[PDB]
Amino acid sequence: PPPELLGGPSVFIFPPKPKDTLMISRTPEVTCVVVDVSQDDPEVQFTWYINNEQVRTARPPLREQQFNSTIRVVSTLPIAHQDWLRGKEFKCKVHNKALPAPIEKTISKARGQPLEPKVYTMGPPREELSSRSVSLTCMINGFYPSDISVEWEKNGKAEDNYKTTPAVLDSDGSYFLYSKLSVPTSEWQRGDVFTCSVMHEALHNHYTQKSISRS
Amino acid sequence: PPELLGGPSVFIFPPKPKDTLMISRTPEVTCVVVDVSQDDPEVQFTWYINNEQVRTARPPLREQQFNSTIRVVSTLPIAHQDWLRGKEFKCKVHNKALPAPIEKTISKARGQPLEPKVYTMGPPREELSSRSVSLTCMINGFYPSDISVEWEKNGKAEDNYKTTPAVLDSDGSYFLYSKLSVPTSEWQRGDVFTCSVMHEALHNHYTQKSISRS
Ligand SMILES: *[C@@H]1O[C@H](CO)[C@@H](O[C@@H]2O[C@H](CO)[C@@H](O[C@@H]3O[C@H](CO[C@H]4O[C@H](CO)[C@@H](O)[C@H](O)[C@@H]4O[C@@H]4O[C@H](CO)[C@@H](O[C@@H]5O[C@H](CO)[C@H](O)[C@H](O)[C@H]5O)[C@H](O)[C@H]4NC(C)=O)[C@@H](O)[C@H](O[C@H]4O[C@H](CO)[C@@H](O)[C@H](O)[C@@H]4O[C@@H]4O[C@H](CO)[C@@H](O)[C@H](O)[C@H]4NC(C)=O)[C@@H]3O)[C@H](O)[C@H]2NC(C)=O)[C@H](O)[C@H]1NC(C)=O
Ligand SMILES: *[C@@H]1O[C@H](CO)[C@@H](O[C@@H]2O[C@H](CO)[C@@H](O[C@@H]3O[C@H](CO[C@H]4O[C@H](CO)[C@@H](O)[C@H](O)[C@@H]4O[C@@H]4O[C@H](CO)[C@@H](O[C@@H]5O[C@H](CO)[C@H](O)[C@H](O)[C@H]5O)[C@H](O)[C@H]4NC(C)=O)[C@@H](O)[C@H](O[C@H]4O[C@H](CO)[C@@H](O)[C@H](O)[C@@H]4O)[C@@H]3O)[C@H](O)[C@H]2NC(C)=O)[C@H](O)[C@H]1NC(C)=O
Repeated sequence: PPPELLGGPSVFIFPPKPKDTLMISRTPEVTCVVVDVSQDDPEVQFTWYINNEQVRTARPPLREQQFNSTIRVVSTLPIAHQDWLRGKEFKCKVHNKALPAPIEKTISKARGQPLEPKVYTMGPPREELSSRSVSLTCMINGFYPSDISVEWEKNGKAEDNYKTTPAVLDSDGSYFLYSKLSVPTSEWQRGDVFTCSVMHEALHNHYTQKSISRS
Repeated sequence: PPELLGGPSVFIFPPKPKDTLMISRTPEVTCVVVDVSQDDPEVQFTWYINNEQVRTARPPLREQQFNSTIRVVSTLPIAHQDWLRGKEFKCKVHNKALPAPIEKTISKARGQPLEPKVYTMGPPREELSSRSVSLTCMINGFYPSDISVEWEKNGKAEDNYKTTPAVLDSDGSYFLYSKLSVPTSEWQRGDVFTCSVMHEALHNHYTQKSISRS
C-alpha cells in the first residue's frame, strides 16, 4: 500500500559545506531536494536565483526511485565562494503538475559581522597518563557565524581518531566548540607534535593551526 | 498504520537527567501533540509503563499556537527507578480527526552504564592577557548519554558557563566539554572553581572536580 501523496511533493534546501566555501580549490554547492514526487506526475523543473536574479545550473536534476514508491529529485547549484560568504540569498523554485503552485525555498549564510575563532590546544590531564591512550583538546572560542571546519594532523599527515562537538552558542552571541584527538600514550610521551587546524571565514587566508607536544 | 495528512502529530520526550538522578526531584515523561484542529480540539491520553496502563494526575494542557493550530501537552510523573531500570513509557493519543490512535514510546538507552571520567583544565596561557579566561571540564567515557553538568565557586552556583551536547565517541561511549568563563583576576588570585557532574553510573550519582591556579 503506497503513499497517497494527497499534498503533493515537498522541497528542502541545503547549504554548502563550510570547507567547500572556504577553500578556493573546492566547488561549494547549494542543494534543492524534492521528495514525494508521484509516478503519475514525475516531471520536475527547477529555477534557481541569487538575490532574486535567475541563474543557470549546468547540472541536470538527479532522479531516484525510492523504497516508498516515490521519486526523489535533486538539483545542485555550484556557486561562487564569495556569493555565499558575502551573504547573498539563494532560492530554488520547484515546478510540478501535482503542485497547486510552485514551491520556493531560500537559504543564505547567517547574517552579522564574522568573528575570528581563537584556537587553543591543551595537553592530556595528568590523571590520564596512566592509560594506553590520552586526550588532546583543541578549544575554539568566539567565532561567528557557526560555519567552521576542524581537523587534526601529525607530521603533515591527517589524523583520523578525533571527534568534534557541535558548535555551541555562547553568552556573547559568538560560538565555541571543542575537538578531542585520542592518541596512544606512547606517541604523546615520546614527543610527537600534534596539530589542530581550523578553517573559518574570519581568519586570514581562512586558515589557522595550533600545535601541541609534551613539554 | 493509516496516516492522516495535515492531522495531529505526537512527540515524546525523556525526563531531565538531573530530575532522574536526584531523589528529591520528580522526573516526568512528556507527550506533545501538535497540529490539533479547532474543529476537533479534544485530545485524550492513555499512558503505559511496560504495557501496563497507568494514570497521570496531570490534566492535559491545551495551548493556542501562532500558526492557528492547537498544541496539547501531557505530563507523566514517573518513578526514578522505572526510568533507570529501562522500562518502556508509552503514550497513546486519541483524537476524533485521527483514523487510529497515535502511539509513541520512549525508554533509556540500553547497555551497561559507564561512569564519566571528569577532568578540569586551566586557561591557556594565551588568555591570561585578557579580562576573562576559560576553564574547561572534560567529561569522557560515559554511557548512556544522560548527564547533568554544573559549576560552582565555593558553594554557590556559577554563571557564565556553557556545555556542549554529548558526542558519541569511537568506542561507543559519550563525551562532552563544559566551559566556564571567569574574570582573570579571580583565576590569578587562586579562587577555586568546581565542575560537578551527575550521572547514573557514579557512586551516589554524583562526582565533582575542582580547578584553581595553585
Ligand atoms: C518517501 O521516502 C523519502 C526518502 O526517504 C522521504 O523523504 C524524506 O522526507 C522528509 C520529510 O517528509 C525529509 O525530512 C527533512 O529532512 C531534513 C534533513 O535531511 C537531510 O539529512 C537527512 C538525514 O538526517 C537525510 O536523510 C536527507 O537526505 C538530508 O541529507 C542532506 O542532504 C543535503 C543535500 O543533498 C546534503 O548537503 C549537500 O551535501 C553534498 C555532499 O553530498 C554537498 O556537500 C552539497 O554542497 C550539500 O548541499 C547534506 O549533506 C545532507 N545532510 C545529512 C545530515 O546527511 C530536515 O532538515 C528537515 O527538517 C526541517 O523541516 C521539518 C519539517 O518541515 C521541521 O520540522 C524541522 O524543524 C526542519 O526545519 C528546518 O530547520 C532549519 C533550521 O534547523 C530551518 O532553517 C529551515 O527553514 C527548516 N525547514 C523548513 C522550511 O521547515 C526535514 O525533516 C527528508 O529529508 C526526506 N529524506 C530524504 C532522503 O530526502 C519521504 O518522506 C517518504 N514519503 C513518504 C510519504 O513516506
Ligand atoms: C504549528 O506550531 C507548532 C508549535 O511550534 C509546531 O509544532 C512543532 O512541530 C515540529 C514538527 O512538525 C516539532 O519538531 C520536533 O521537535 C523535536 C524536539 O523538539 C524539542 O525541542 C524544540 C527546540 O528545538 C522545541 O521547540 C520543542 O518544544 C521540543 O522542546 C522540548 O520539549 C520537551 C517537552 O516539553 C522538553 O522536555 C523537558 O524535559 C523533560 C520532559 O519529560 C522534563 O519533564 C521537562 O519538564 C521538559 O521541559 C525538552 O527539554 C525540550 N527540548 C528543548 C531542546 O527545549 C525533535 O526531536 C523532532 O525531530 C524528530 O522527528 C523529526 C521528524 O519530524 C526527525 O527529523 C528527527 O530525526 C527526530 O526524530 C521534531 O522535529 C516541534 O517539536 C513542534 N514544536 C513545539 C513547540 O511543540 C507545528 O509544527 C506547527 N504546525 C505547522 C503546520 O506548521
